[PDB]
Amino acid sequence: MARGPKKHLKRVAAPKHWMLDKLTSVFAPRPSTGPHKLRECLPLIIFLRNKLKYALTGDEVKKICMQRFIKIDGKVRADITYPAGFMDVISIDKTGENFRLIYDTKGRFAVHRITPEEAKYKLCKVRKIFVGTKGIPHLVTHDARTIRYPDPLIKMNDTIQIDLETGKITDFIKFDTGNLCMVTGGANLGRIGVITNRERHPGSFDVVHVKDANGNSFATRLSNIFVIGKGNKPWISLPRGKGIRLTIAEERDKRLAAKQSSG
Amino acid sequence: MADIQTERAYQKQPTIFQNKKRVLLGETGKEKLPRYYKNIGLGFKTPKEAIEGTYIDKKCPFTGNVSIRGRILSGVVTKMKMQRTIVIRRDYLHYIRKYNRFEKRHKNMSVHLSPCFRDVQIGDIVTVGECRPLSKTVRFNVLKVTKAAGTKKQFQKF
Amino acid sequence: GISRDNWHKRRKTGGKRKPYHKKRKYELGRPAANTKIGPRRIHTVGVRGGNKKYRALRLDVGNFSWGSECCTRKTRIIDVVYNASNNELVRTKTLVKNCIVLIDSTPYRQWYESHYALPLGRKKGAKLTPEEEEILNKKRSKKIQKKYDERKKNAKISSLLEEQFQQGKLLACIASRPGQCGRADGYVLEGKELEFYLRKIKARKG
Amino acid sequence: LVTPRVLQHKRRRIALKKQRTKKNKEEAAEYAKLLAKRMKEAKEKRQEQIAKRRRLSSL
RNA sequence: GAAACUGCGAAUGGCUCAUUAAAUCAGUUAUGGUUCCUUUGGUCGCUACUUGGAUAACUGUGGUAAUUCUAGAGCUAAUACAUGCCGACGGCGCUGACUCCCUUUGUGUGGGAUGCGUGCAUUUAUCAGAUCAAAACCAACCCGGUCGGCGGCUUUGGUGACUCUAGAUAACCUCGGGCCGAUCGCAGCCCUCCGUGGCGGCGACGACCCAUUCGAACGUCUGCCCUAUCAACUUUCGAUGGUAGUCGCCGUGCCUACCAUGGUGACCACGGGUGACGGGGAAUCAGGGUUCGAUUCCGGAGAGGGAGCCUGAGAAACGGCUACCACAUCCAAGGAAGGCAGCAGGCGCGCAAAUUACCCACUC
RNA sequence: CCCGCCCCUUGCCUCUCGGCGCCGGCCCGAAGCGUUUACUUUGAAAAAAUUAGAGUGUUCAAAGCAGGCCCGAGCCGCCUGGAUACCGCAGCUAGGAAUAAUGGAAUAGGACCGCGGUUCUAUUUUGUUGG
Ligand SMILES: [Mg+2]
Ligand SMILES: [Mg+2]
Ligand SMILES: [Mg+2]
Ligand SMILES: [Mg+2]
Ligand SMILES: [Mg+2]
Ligand SMILES: [Mg+2]
Ligand SMILES: [Mg+2]
Ligand SMILES: [Mg+2]
Ligand SMILES: [Mg+2]
Ligand SMILES: [Mg+2]
Ligand SMILES: [Mg+2]
Ligand SMILES: [Mg+2]
Ligand SMILES: [Mg+2]
Ligand SMILES: [Mg+2]
Ligand SMILES: [Mg+2]
Ligand SMILES: [Mg+2]
Ligand SMILES: [Mg+2]
Ligand SMILES: [Mg+2]
Ligand SMILES: [Mg+2]
Ligand SMILES: [Mg+2]
Ligand SMILES: [Mg+2]
Ligand SMILES: [Mg+2]
Ligand SMILES: [Mg+2]
Ligand SMILES: [Mg+2]
Ligand SMILES: [Mg+2]
Ligand SMILES: [Mg+2]
Ligand SMILES: [Mg+2]
Ligand SMILES: [Mg+2]
Ligand SMILES: [Mg+2]
Ligand SMILES: [Mg+2]
Ligand SMILES: [Mg+2]
Ligand SMILES: [Mg+2]
Ligand SMILES: [Mg+2]
Ligand SMILES: [Mg+2]
Ligand SMILES: [Mg+2]
Ligand SMILES: [Mg+2]
Ligand SMILES: [Mg+2]
Ligand SMILES: [Mg+2]
Ligand SMILES: [Mg+2]
Ligand SMILES: [Mg+2]
Ligand SMILES: [Mg+2]
Ligand SMILES: [Mg+2]
Repeated sequence: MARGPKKHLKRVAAPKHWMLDKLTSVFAPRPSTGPHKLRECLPLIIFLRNKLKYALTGDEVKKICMQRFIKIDGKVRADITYPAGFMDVISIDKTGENFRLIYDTKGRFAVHRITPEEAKYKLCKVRKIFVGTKGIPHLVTHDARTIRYPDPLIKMNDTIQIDLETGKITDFIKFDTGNLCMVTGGANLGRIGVITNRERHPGSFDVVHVKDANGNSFATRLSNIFVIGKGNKPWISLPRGKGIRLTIAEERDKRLAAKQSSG
Repeated sequence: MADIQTERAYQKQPTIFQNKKRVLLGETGKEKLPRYYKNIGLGFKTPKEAIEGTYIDKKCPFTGNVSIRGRILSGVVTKMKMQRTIVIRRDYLHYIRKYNRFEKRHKNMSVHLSPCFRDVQIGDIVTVGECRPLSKTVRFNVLKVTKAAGTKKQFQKF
Repeated sequence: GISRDNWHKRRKTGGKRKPYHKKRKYELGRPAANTKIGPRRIHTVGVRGGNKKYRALRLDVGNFSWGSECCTRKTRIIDVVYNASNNELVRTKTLVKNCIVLIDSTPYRQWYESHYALPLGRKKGAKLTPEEEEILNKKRSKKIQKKYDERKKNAKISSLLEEQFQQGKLLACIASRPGQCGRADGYVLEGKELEFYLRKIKARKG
Repeated sequence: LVTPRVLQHKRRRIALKKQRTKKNKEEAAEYAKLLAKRMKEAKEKRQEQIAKRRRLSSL
């Protein structure tokens, strides 16, 4: 039945934040192996043909990618199922536009055009700090990158801003109570706030509290916290809404009172 | 414990060496044999009878080669008839939903008791940790023995 | 073929269990090596993932060590004396981990006499006249006090070990699995291990 | 058959190893600089500790 | 640019529900007890201006009733098969001919040829794994300075926890049986100089190791339909535990040798039945419930029935191979060939279920 | 019916290193936690589809995830959604202390720097290396 690895993905089993239909067909892109996990990524074909409407079928996105137009983190990706993920930078210089994949408020990626001067660095969360042969310190970030010789005062869960062209860690933020952060998993997928607490359970799943810019509090696991600023000051540019998560009642009030129908 | 060599091979702790040294560093009081032991963590304290006393148990948590991780359960001792192995019973209640009522159930566990503990007898309460498969039907190790209940170990004058 | 699965066993209650599937490959056989002593032959098995694995047959040379001295040399394996698991593994001279073997003891003698400038167990001295007293009583005025008198005091090999060096053999324990690596390494017995194994050997045979 | 392009390939293949060695050299140099920089702040922490230790051990 | 060698895929998808009752499966956790083609990121220096012979296709002669049968003869290649240097070491430690002041010497002093080993990966052994609370004599030493003694330093990383990671020492090498490029494509520059001495970018491919991704496997806690006209079951034909090993990717009676006599049960063990694959779910429903789930998503199992293997990162694979059993096809009777529970279609069974159609335009 | 006073009302502590008062000195939060449980409230973590449910004139509905505007086309466009709930039992987490379990010193020992005796010893400073 299953003697080896699988290579198909059914449309009904694909992640839900891809916001796919159910009548096009039985199958889904099935992102190829990459630096981001399968359930937490966003393939190139879905970002180009579904959210940007640049293409209309799979052939069109294939022949858009086969012209060396799309650059993910500086390098030119030719695959149409490459798993782009959190805090990535897309660049299409034929039209002069850059994006940044970040969860907006409702647990899905947004379209978040940024200035070309901001599409040079990216923030990365440290997952591992080990020592190699001859006592050389290494890093491992949330997107599989490995850095040799980091300054010996960066530890786990800290954030490092790296130059996209050279690697070469530039600056870093420390995991401490008072630092801006965005939640990247669970139920609060997208909300932004300050830490103010870190509960510790030796042996399993140390939980962390957060309190956003309106006095609302919510907790998560330490595995889903992402420090993105020193405090009340983001280092990357925030999307529209800024991870506030206004309730359904306030949603309805603002959608009705503003009468957001058209221009 | 005067002679712990009872099987057909020399029992000795690994990572411990019988070294080159002079005459009369001790003819009795320093017999040149240190003790390997580790702390389990999670707040459990290594008993002094594992640090002082001598025995060879590779499957002991405090001196042997085994790592405690995962779940931590507890129970009462029901049988001590195997070598370094005891049988403990865990009772619980199972809630049926049709009726709004519970029912009594029980599970048995074979668990490993290090020679570090020498006071255990049927009726004690025992904490356990989760280890790799240690035999066909053993996956847990006794971390702590306690008996602080009625009809105590003996007359209460402590 | 041969299988290491758990599902042919009775469950803890003593009840049978029925199979649900045919034998897999991640549950394999590959019969035993049964390493004898003789000129080297080594076969190679392809295992899960690639990762060739050397199965030895008829090894005759090992890499043994003397831990008091921190002196390890290549040596020849002569015979097997004790085996804690079975007794038919000494009748057939099959060489497994934690076996008790006799080795040649010569390179340790060479290193000792060279390092300490002092003899091992020797009966009489005539062979030392053309050679060997050349090494042991080297004709030099520099060093031969200051260095070798700091080598002395320490050069006190125990009774059993210096008794070993007379018959030309030692007693060693294998600490590597020749069936998996193809090497027969180990360490020479000393102290209480030596006493225990010597008493066991003396008590078993004869 | 030997052709200028084969020798060009070989030249490339040697220059790559040369570049790698230069990279390793200068990276190790810079990191040793930064580590020596951190040791001074570590010394400063230790001396502050000892100073306040003697301060509070006065009385 | 046919053919053929080479590389990769064919272990996905599709189909069906026979087996299966703490088994599968579901929620929950663990690999600090394992393997992982590929992707992304790190690593790449202790005859050489380029080595060897030998098979396809192709040419030509054939054999058999017969097949995706194949033999003999003549050529020719590699990123197939097989060898194998060059550079840049100006590389430290152990040795110790000798050699220099005053204490001969020992030791307080300073050079030193000579030789040996000297990258990562494997195997065994060993060492260290650093900072606690203060003073008094005696033998020798640094500094605040002096020719008998007073104040004053002690130094990778991480985990709840490792016999972890990194370091030092002594050896080992598995070769035919680790690595350190004899490989292919685009477009260019200076010559104490006349094509070579030189050097310059961009790719493709390949590759030891680590991490990441996609997983796989083995484990923890809890959860199951009917049955007592099933009350005791299990055990040299391993049953429960202990010590040493074999084997395995690894933990483990997984298997062997030697010991102990254990383990489960009225809280239903053990045995039997199921027209039983599990679940997400479906019908009905005041509140509670009852019945169904072969079936499009997740997991498992199988390819007529059992069994055994090759290649491979991954298979006990059946659109692979080898046997036995049951069927059944061709034969020139010597021999050869088979597996629709894939899509259509046909026979049989039944109360009971569709076309031997068109297309890769969509989804992949 | 959150702060604290008749004895206590998170509260006893024991010190210690990290940032916090003030005129070398003065002090509370930080470390254990209230014998434990069941129970109850709350957080975390649990594929989609289906089910309930928000928006949307498929011509209506079953469905589906769409869609809405303004320019003579002279914008080489703009706005906006693809919510939310439920997901038992078992496991994780923090408040509550009624109800129901379980336990404490009767031949005692709780407590205070109370001491007395014997006995093991950590290895820091007396600068360092050692008797
Ligand atoms: Mg399949
Ligand atoms: Mg794909
Ligand atoms: Mg089966
Ligand atoms: Mg491999
Ligand atoms: Mg061509
Ligand atoms: Mg491939
Ligand atoms: Mg293949
Ligand atoms: Mg069908
Ligand atoms: Mg049954
Ligand atoms: Mg279970
Ligand atoms: Mg599950
Ligand atoms: Mg499970
Ligand atoms: Mg790579
Ligand atoms: Mg030929
Ligand atoms: Mg055993
Ligand atoms: Mg074992
Ligand atoms: Mg019995
Ligand atoms: Mg049964
Ligand atoms: Mg049955
Ligand atoms: Mg059935
Ligand atoms: Mg059913
Ligand atoms: Mg109802
Ligand atoms: Mg089903
Ligand atoms: Mg059926
Ligand atoms: Mg069907
Ligand atoms: Mg599963
Ligand atoms: Mg199968
Ligand atoms: Mg059939
Ligand atoms: Mg392959
Ligand atoms: Mg088969
Ligand atoms: Mg198939
Ligand atoms: Mg075939
Ligand atoms: Mg078929
Ligand atoms: Mg059919
Ligand atoms: Mg009919
Ligand atoms: Mg019909
Ligand atoms: Mg019909
Ligand atoms: Mg197509
Ligand atoms: Mg609906
Ligand atoms: Mg509707
Ligand atoms: Mg619950
Ligand atoms: Mg509670």
